[PDB]
Amino acid sequence: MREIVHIQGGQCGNQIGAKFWEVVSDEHGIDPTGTYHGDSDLQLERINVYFNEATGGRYVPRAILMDLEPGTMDSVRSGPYGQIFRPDNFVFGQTGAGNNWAKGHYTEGAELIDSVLDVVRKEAESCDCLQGFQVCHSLGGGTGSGMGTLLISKIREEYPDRMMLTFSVVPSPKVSDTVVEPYNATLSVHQLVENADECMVLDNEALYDICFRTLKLTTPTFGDLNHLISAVMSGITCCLRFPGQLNADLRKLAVNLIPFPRLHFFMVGFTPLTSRGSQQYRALTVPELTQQMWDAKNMMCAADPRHGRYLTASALFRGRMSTKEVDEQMLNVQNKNSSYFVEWIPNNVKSSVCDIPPKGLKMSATFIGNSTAIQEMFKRVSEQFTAMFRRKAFLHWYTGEGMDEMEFTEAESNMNDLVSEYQQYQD
Amino acid sequence: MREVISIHIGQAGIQVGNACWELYCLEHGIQPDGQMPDAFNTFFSETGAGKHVPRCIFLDLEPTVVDEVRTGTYRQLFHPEQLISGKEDAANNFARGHYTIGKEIVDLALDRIRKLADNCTGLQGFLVFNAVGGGTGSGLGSLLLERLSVDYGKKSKLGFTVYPSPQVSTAVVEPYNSVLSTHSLLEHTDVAVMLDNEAIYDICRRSLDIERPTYTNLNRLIAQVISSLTASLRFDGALNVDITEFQTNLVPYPRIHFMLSSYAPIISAEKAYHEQLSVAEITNAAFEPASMMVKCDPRHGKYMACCLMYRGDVVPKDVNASVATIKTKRTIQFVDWCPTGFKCGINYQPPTVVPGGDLAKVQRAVCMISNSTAIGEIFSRLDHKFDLMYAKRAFVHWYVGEGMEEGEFSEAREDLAALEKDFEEVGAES
Amino acid sequence: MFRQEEQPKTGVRQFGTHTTGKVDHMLGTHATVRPEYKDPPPKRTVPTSQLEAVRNIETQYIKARKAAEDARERQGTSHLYAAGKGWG
Ligand SMILES: Nc1nc2c(ncn2[C@@H]2O[C@H](COP(=O)(O)OP(=O)(O)OP(=O)(O)O)[C@@H](O)[C@H]2O)c(=O)[nH]1
Ligand SMILES: Nc1nc2c(ncn2[C@@H]2O[C@H](COP(=O)(O)OP(=O)(O)O)[C@@H](O)[C@H]2O)c(=O)[nH]1
Ligand SMILES: [Mg+2]
Repeated sequence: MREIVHIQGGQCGNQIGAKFWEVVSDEHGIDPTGTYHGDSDLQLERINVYFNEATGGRYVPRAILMDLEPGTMDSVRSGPYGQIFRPDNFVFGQTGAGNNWAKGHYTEGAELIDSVLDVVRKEAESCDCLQGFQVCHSLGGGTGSGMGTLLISKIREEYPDRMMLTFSVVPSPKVSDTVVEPYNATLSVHQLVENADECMVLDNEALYDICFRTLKLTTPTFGDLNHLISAVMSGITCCLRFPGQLNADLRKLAVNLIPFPRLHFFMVGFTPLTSRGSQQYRALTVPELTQQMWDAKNMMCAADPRHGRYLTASALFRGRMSTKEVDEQMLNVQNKNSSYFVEWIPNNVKSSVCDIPPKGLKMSATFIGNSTAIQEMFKRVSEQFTAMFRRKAFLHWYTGEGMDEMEFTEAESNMNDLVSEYQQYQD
Repeated sequence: MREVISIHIGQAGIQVGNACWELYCLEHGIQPDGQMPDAFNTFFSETGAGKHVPRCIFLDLEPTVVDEVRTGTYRQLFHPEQLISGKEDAANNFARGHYTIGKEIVDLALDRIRKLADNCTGLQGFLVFNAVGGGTGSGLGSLLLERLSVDYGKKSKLGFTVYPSPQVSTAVVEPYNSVLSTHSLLEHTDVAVMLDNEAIYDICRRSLDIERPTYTNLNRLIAQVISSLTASLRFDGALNVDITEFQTNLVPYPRIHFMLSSYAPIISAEKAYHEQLSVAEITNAAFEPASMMVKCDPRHGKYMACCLMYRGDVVPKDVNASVATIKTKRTIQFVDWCPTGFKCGINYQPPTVVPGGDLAKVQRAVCMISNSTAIGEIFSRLDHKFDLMYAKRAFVHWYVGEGMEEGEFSEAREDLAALEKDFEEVGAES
Repeated sequence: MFRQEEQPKTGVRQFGTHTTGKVDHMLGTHATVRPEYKDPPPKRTVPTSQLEAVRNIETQYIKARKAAEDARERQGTSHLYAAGKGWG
């Protein structure tokens, strides 16, 4: 009776979410036609969490596809598992945001928010009790960053007691994709610190070295990156969809991992990742999962977790396993290196067990880390933002759409306030 | 729907578009008769059944080049009234293309813009083609861009202009026509891409290793960049970039909107088998100073912001792996306040090679359009070319008698000197 | 019940799953790399059998490469420990 409405914004959210529904619907056994052909009875126990039952045995994803260009909608629809969504939920613009935060939040976003809020309320009122909202987007863009954060602000006004997951990628330090990345990112985090209930932080270049160094994959593309993103998405809501020895809904993770209302920026990773040349040499057992779980290079965020102490951690274990040996790995990881954990929170790591593993994997686990080293990621975007805003470069496309320079001085202050409050808890 | 209208002005505009529309019919399989034996909507409008017509206008005051297209191999491709001829040319005079004879034909020019913009559902940009060294390209172009600015607000215009080379130039009054042309194209054109003849001569001399080529080989090689810049509206890719994304990721300031252009794999047919092309290898070749399309050495200035637009089988880490080595290289130097300086765009078709063209089939391609502070040199040289000739008032009585007053040269001189101060000011380290 | 009209196919020129930009080595397997995407073997040491099978005769190059492999095998041999059998 707990359900999640998925919202996908921009080219990043549509591409990630198309792979996300390829993973979840395969995990519940939904073929691309839309009906059910799995061989397990337990998949139909909790199917209303991500699906709406329709006529003829057809299951439609509870997904809302929103952007400002028609290009990504045709890419999602023409791809495999693209015929399962409602054509009514394909809300899209025509002009295009053009990678601009001002265009997506003020001038070409506003005439589409009333269109997408109409189908937000249609999906929510159709289902029983909203567990929360899950949104996947980017922060360097303008189609999903500016417009998506406008949708979060409207949903937070309409539904203030419901949870909110945001899965966002950030501008990378090593390389870059657009030139106006720090302008869009600093404005987006300014709109995410008050509105998002908990934000999982992703980085496309912490995904690449996972794909290259760990997976030993010679040619990783965006399709390979989104599948590693989508694997973690199924891990967060594993206890909702399937029974477990110690269940943990989305709110149980929130109360454990959020010590203070502004420190909800997390980092995530997926534990059983091996190359195909290292499948047979791997002895899959829970101690082997925890060494990869707590490894810094398995984190999907570019911030190194050894540089800051862990405020709170959590693991979403899946599969048949013994609870005390899960527990004694958690007691060990807080005792072998206790300098990496916060002194004034005893028993930092929260554990949960789901009795049903993912398809083709005997044991899996999903980590959520609220490490204070996340301030290194926000300070380098702020380092890029203070450089560009000082010469007022690329600002006339932002100030021509009705957003004067006062918001930029406000957005930089909250970004600098976000890194100062993480820094003092490292002390 | 995404779609863009092209405008071809002047003798160079007709011949560039002659090679440009030769390519576009090939990449979508459109035969020269106009019948195809989804993606064509950005340049071809579906008329009736089995007929496509280009989204262009061919306007030129000299009737000798429009009727060549009318009697050429693309007689059936173009709408007959879509190509606009004229009675007499401007004949290397800015005043004739702006005051005397330009005002008569410009009414017919905007009228076809009505029918092309009303037929198109969502217009996304304008592609204006001209050479400022001539009368029709500069004079009628400034008049046309004046009326398009008042009638279409906030619509992007892409301007592919051909400035004179410091050494290799054809007409004597090209500095006079170029300086007056700047008074319009700064405050009207949103995105301008500068091209130069001798830089393309140098690209043809070494990279294609063809000894004695002509304008037909330039226009075929210019159209590769024109196709690659708008390849995202045509064909799908990992990182689609629209015409409004170059319009915002490349210009830091409203009056700095001139950019270079380059094309990485420029390899002849005989050299293709010996040469190995890699994403790291062509990206290093794309940033070579000899491969620029305008003769300004980029080492003298700093790159403002670059937009690498890729084609073919390029995986998204290899544009990222290539740009990692590019940023570490010391010869390439950015301005200090622009840490992220790259725009990446990856489409999936390899570039369609034309039959009879010297360019070979390449699996990968890069089109790098970059703003840089070295563009002040191509403006300062024409600045030096013009005051030296205007000092004792030569070739002025031709301009004075054709409606233009003497003071417009003084206003255009002051406006161009303001651009010289702007490129120097934006490149200052603080 | 009402008029059935199919919407026109208007869209960007899509590409198949065979392209390098959209190939997914983890497709329907939940974050495990698929078969037929094996790891690159180190140095890609081709055996002499694949060269002899494409040449018509055992040429001098094949004979020299077989001599090199024979020297490698003679270096590997130990004269005290048989392969899978004990001392002597
Ligand atoms: N790159 C390139 N440039 C050309 C080509 N054809 C003409 N040009 C340019 O055109 C300039 C000569 O003046 P034009 O622009 O042709 O004169 P116009 O546009 O016909 O103006 P009017 O003669 O008054 O009608 C030269 O400096 C060339 O740079 C061409 O095929 N390729
Ligand atoms: N994981 C993932 N990230 C992507 C993909 N496509 C783009 N991105 C990221 O999105 C950022 C650029 O955002 P953009 O494409 O402009 O988003 P938009 O403005 O919402 O359309 C880059 O930093 C990329 O790393 C994808 O298919 N998968
Ligand atoms: Mg002429």
